Amino acid sequence: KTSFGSLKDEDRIFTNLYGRHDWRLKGAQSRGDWYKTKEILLKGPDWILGEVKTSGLRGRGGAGFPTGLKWSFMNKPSDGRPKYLVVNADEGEPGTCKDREIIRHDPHKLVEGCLVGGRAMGARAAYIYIRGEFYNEASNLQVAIREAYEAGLIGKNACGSGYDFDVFVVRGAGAYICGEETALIESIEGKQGKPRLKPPFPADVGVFGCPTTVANVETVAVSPTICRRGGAWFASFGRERNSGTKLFNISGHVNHPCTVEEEMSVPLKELIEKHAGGVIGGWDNLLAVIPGGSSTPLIPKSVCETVLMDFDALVQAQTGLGTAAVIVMDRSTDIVKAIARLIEFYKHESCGQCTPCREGVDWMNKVMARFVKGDARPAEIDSLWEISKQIEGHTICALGDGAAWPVQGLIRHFRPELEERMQQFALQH
Amino acid sequence: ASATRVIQLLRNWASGRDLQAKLQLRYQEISKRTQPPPKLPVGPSHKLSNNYYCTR
Ligand SMILES: Cc1cc2nc3c(=O)[nH]c(=O)nc-3n(C[C@H](O)[C@H](O)[C@H](O)COP(=O)(O)O)c2cc1C
Repeated sequence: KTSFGSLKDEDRIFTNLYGRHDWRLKGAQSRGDWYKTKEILLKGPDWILGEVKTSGLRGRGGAGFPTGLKWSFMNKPSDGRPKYLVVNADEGEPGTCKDREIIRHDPHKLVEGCLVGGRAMGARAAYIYIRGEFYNEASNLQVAIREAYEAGLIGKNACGSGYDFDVFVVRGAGAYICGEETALIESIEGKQGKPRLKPPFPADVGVFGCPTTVANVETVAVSPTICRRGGAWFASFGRERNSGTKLFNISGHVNHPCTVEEEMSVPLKELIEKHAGGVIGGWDNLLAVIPGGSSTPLIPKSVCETVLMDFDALVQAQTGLGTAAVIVMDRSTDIVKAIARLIEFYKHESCGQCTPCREGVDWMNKVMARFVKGDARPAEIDSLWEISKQIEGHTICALGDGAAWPVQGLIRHFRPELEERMQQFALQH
Repeated sequence: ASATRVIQLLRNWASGRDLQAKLQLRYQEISKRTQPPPKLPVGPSHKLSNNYYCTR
């Protein structure tokens, strides 16, 4: 295949994204969920892992790690300790609302994914860590899990496969850092949401000190469809090594903000102009777009003109795919103000454990506020770049990288605006 | 100096030079004892970027 970016509704994994059908067990079964789940589990963990690997599935959390090998990391003989699967439903990245729709409108797909993943990794149960603000979504997920228990789909002898598996929902408490896998594990264990230091990896020491695997809601919910329809079918969509169907959140200055399950490697301009009505005022009024939420550096209109929405293409574009949250800013946007607000968000959502994160994020927040006011000097832009580089790579979690990257992108793509605003501030005084 | 012309001529002849020109005593050519405040410059390492100590 050469050109991507046109997915047919027959191939969309999530057929109830907009909640236009029933979100309960009857609706899910009518939409194809829970079909031949017993056979999938009876295939064996190796078969499920092979299907996931062949599908070319990569992490939808934002890291983009190969899902198949990550899950096969847990495929080891038991050492006398239980094994768990943890589903990351925190969804704290700004602009990211894809897991909210999955939980609210397609909950049984997530439960079936938890069961399949736990069978593949030999996990005893599944702790779903939903955001604390997501209370109605948590209620919907609990109702779906209750229906699954009543039908015998999960619990003792799940779907008649002879595999014992439980699904637990643990609500959050309001920390974005709890989206981090190790921080999420710490939050589940009842401590502060402070990320752990690797090694040990969760595949060896995780929740409660047991082997564990943290995975995104989308990454887990797409697993039953991958197993049923086949790994080759899933790999058929998108560029090589960027295969699959991805959920996209299109927010910011767009005519019709929404969320659509397009094919991976879809052109950014095609995605924006087709499912969202384009930029407010036309494509000739697009200042910059953040492709992967907030932790991904922005790209200007020139880059947005011809760029594919996949991991590798965005990596080459000096940014990342992340959670595929497309924040769109028109040319009436104070880009410096927006980046300063993102840095303030990272300041307010910092665990405060590692010295670079705790100190430098606040330092960059103050510097960015002064840049917004223009109350600085042109020599401080390179200083801020050096501060961001000192933060990046020297922290425990990737929140340091996720706070340095927006500053680096802004400095790389809009330094003349910063210098011009500094000139304006200097002239006025 | 407060020396009369006769005394100055005698002094110059005895010395053999024009002493009234390069007087050793200081009267007014000295710098003022209340100078304006200065502003000293910073060194070559007073920069906010590309200044890691390992390079210097
Ligand atoms: C600051 C920060 C916030 C994160 N937030 C989320 C999140 O909201 N949802 C998510 O799935 N992963 C999030 N992650 C990534 C997780 O640490 C973890 O890698 C991911 O949940 C697993 O992705 P995967 O198993 O699908 O590959 C975050 C990471 C960091 C550093």
